[PDB]
Amino acid sequence: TVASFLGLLVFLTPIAFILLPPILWRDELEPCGTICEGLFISMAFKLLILLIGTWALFFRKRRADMPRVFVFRALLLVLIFLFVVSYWLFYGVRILDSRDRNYQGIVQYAVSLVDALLFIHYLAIVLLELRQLQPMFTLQVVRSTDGESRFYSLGHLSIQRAALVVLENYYKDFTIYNPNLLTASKFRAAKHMAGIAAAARRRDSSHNELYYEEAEHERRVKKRKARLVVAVEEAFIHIQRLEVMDPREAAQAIFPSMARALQKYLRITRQQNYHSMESILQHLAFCITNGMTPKAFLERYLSAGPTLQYDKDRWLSTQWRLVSDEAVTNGLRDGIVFVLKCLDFSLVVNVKKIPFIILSEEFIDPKSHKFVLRLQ
Amino acid sequence: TVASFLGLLVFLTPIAFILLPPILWRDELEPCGTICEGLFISMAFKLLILLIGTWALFFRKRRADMPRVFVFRALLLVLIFLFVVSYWLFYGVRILDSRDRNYQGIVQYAVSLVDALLFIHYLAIVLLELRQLQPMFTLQVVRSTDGESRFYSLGHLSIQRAALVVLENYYKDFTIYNPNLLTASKFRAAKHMAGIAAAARRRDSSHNELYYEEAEHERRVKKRKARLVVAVEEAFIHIQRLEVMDPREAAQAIFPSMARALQKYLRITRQQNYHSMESILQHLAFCITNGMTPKAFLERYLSAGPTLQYDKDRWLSTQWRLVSDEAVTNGLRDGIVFVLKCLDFSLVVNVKKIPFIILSEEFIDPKSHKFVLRLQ
Amino acid sequence: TVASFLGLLVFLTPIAFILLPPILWRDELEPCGTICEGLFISMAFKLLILLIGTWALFFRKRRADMPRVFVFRALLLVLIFLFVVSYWLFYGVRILDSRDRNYQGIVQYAVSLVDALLFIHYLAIVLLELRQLQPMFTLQVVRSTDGESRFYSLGHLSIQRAALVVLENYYKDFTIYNPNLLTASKFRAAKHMAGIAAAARRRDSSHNELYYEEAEHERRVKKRKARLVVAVEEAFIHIQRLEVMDPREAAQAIFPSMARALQKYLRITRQQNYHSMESILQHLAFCITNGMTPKAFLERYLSAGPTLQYDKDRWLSTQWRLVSDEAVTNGLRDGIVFVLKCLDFSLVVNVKKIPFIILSEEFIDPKSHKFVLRLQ
Repeated sequence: TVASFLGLLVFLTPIAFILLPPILWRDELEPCGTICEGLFISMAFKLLILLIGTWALFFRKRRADMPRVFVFRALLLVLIFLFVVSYWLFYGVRILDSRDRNYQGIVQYAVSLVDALLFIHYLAIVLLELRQLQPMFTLQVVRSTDGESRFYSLGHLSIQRAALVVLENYYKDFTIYNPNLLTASKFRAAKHMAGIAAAARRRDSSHNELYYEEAEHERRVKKRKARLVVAVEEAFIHIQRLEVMDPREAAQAIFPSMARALQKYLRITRQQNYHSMESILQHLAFCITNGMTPKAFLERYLSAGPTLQYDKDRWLSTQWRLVSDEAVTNGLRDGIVFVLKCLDFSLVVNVKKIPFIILSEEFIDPKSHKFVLRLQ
Repeated sequence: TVASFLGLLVFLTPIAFILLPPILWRDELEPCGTICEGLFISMAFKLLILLIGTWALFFRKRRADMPRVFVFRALLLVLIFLFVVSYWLFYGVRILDSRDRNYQGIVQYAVSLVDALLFIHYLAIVLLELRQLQPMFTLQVVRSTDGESRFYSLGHLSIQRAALVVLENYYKDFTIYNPNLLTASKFRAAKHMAGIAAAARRRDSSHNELYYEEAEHERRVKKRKARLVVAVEEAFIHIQRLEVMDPREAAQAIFPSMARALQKYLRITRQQNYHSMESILQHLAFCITNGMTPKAFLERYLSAGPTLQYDKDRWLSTQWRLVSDEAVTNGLRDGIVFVLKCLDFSLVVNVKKIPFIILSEEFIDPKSHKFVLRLQ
Repeated sequence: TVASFLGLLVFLTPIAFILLPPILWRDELEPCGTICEGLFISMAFKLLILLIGTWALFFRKRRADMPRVFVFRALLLVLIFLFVVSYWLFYGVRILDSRDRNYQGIVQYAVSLVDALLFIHYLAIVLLELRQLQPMFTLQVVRSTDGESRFYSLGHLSIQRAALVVLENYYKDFTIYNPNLLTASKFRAAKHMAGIAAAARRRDSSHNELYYEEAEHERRVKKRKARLVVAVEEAFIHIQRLEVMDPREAAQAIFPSMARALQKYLRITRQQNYHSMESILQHLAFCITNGMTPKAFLERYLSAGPTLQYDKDRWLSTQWRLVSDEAVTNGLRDGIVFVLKCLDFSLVVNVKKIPFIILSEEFIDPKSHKFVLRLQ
């Protein structure tokens, strides 16, 4: 395409530095003999190592769109460009123009090119993968609706790359954003809007409704959970592993005996918008095929679950906004705050530094662990 | 042994390329002088670096037996074999046969060998340790008895290596498989086997036993836990840190005042098969020696605990089976399912891909956070 | 300073090996021509790569004080010292003394120096960052007051570096040490000290106070939590995002309507020593500025929270003591125990080895998942 063509040009540059004196002006070249051929073999093995490493670490599609320019890949592209153009200029001005008759020096120049390309590959993987390993900072990520918070540890990243790592961990650690679990407090606040220090005294002696409503709601959730467990066990017990039928029709056969209890449990825990009937039938046939217990079937539906269990059009990644005060290409430091705003919520992330820890030693004699039975 | 002998041959190959013209046919060699000696010193430092790195990253026992052939170590062994045999053939056909009189070229050939061996070591650690760092995929691992599930993040691994990482995390994250916590549902299902849409209506209006049995069982567990805490505190209070006695006899002295309450708590939570009396005495003497609180002693027994707290003959690793549809040497991709079957359960693992995330920016003026006290 | 001056000397050593024959004794040097100049260009690019990599991975302040000497950095410093002193001795005894007239060999000697310095940098990052990646051991860390325990996975570290990783994870995973949550058991033990097998029988039939005290305390905590949620919602509802006022004065305006309920909740959960009024006002203005819900404000105060949320003078890192039996520079192995003693508690850490896992395969026909509706 584009980058493959430039990679082909960089890969064929040392070979083109080799092949041109045995093509253009053969009648003048001194015989290299056994000096040149071992250099050719070493060049071939180093080009093979470079091709295998380049395929291993750089033949992959990009994974994110970052706001500003990525600094280190730009530095690597400028370095490779100046490097290859400088070698082509030195080959064209001195070697190819004046027709430098010793072929040994041209082969050694090409071997030095292949060596420096190998060290460019090493510097590339150092700048892109090894500087971020040693944990220098910690990050607190708080979602600004339910308050759920996680800590992470990162090295020397930029604000872009740290935000990308936080967004990687969001779909894995945090539960899915449920807007129906939040209206019960907003309706309560708008009910308080219908009607300072002295009023706060009359509030705490005036029969808290919230405790009894939470207790009654937890009792209803546990009762619906118990009836769901009974219905799913007595529904799974109706099929035998061996009329012969595929697992989709077996799921369709055992589903109408568990359907209404599951619908009532999804309504009582406010999860009815995440699970269609086709999703439940696909997961049911999945658990039927793999040979799973009814609790292994129900574990997807009992809890809230993380963001990436669900359908691909329910979680969304193509609209994230990075609110920050400084430039996002700057590295992390102690005491900065940046916000990852989604369409309805936000992840407030603040960074602290891992402190300077001083260790020392004690020399405890191991025979001092002998003691008595006196009343302590 | 075997691999140490081949490593010794690879390490002594450049030195043998050096030493043979100053042994066999000394009377013909031109004087190298100061050109050769700096190359000898650079060769010695590069061999020292190669030996230290080889000891640092490859002198260790293998950790797993994988079903099919490992692809990357086979590629590295084929690469090293073809490399060393090609250099021995080029040394024997051209240099040693024709007796190439310039010793400088032979020393430069050996230095090129040591350089290419260093880049082979670099390519080895790239293929074995650096390609798996960047998280490309996520994995859902569900145990098919109680439904307990974990998410993990992996890079470009094969199905073998991903299964090995899942089995690493199983002994650390998941609680131990307890078959006695599962018979209460199978007996209930077999009781339902003693005797579709209309029958599901009569079930949900017919006095759920499961909720009241769970509530009564939780009350009994909390009462036995309270009496266990009282017994363990009043048992630990009978010894003083200072008849002088070692911690084993102190554990034997304070154990008969906590033994029956611990036995009743292990029976009520169905953990009596995991903890013998000798295990409890060893852990008791451990917590006595290190100076730990009674709750620090009881935390091993209150919860279920992960798989690797227990005895080595209770968790088992020499029988795992990898059920998969495609070849297990293939890399991970989006939407595949593979099963790790143990002797009594299974880990169903399905792989999803981390999505393409698009970040953008907002430019919020920091003086817009000034606002009013009007009724919202 | 000191290390920057030595790094400048190491960086200027190859350039000083280059520049001295074109300064001291110019009248004798043979013309290098086009052989030397490509070596100069390759030398310049390799020095640039070395400088960028050295800045990327070694220009940072040290993060910890370890008890004994660090082995691998000492090995790297001895290696660099012997390397640079050996090249200066070989340059002074042979090249500079005898005035070696071929400048090509001197330039090749300098290029070999730059190559071996690049491999020294590679060996440095291998010994310091890559050997610890592959998980060989697991670690159980138990805090010896409340019993809270975590498992971690580490590679081939020393006891110093493993203790540093455990202390990194302590401020992130473990909740903060609260000494007021521990006196209720010590007062109970001292009450039992006011007054063996037969006495343990009379205890378990004598009205456990602890269960009813825990149930009543949990009821009081839930009631104070409910009134706190009501007070914080009706306090946040009194401001509108738009007299115009900054968020500090908005926090001061809405704080006296939530203050007493928060004070009662911090007293009932024994957290009144961690949160001053200024900390609550700063966090309140933080959540007001970022636009967070009242539950997002309260999540800092509802739970106990990890160690590093709080003030820098509350958690302490400059007094940790490493109690161990063997030398702390030794590597990890299976079955060792070391203790990290803080001023009032201790982390007992014991190390187990990740077991040798044997995988095999099953070949299940995918058409065997067709089955019947017979009564199981």
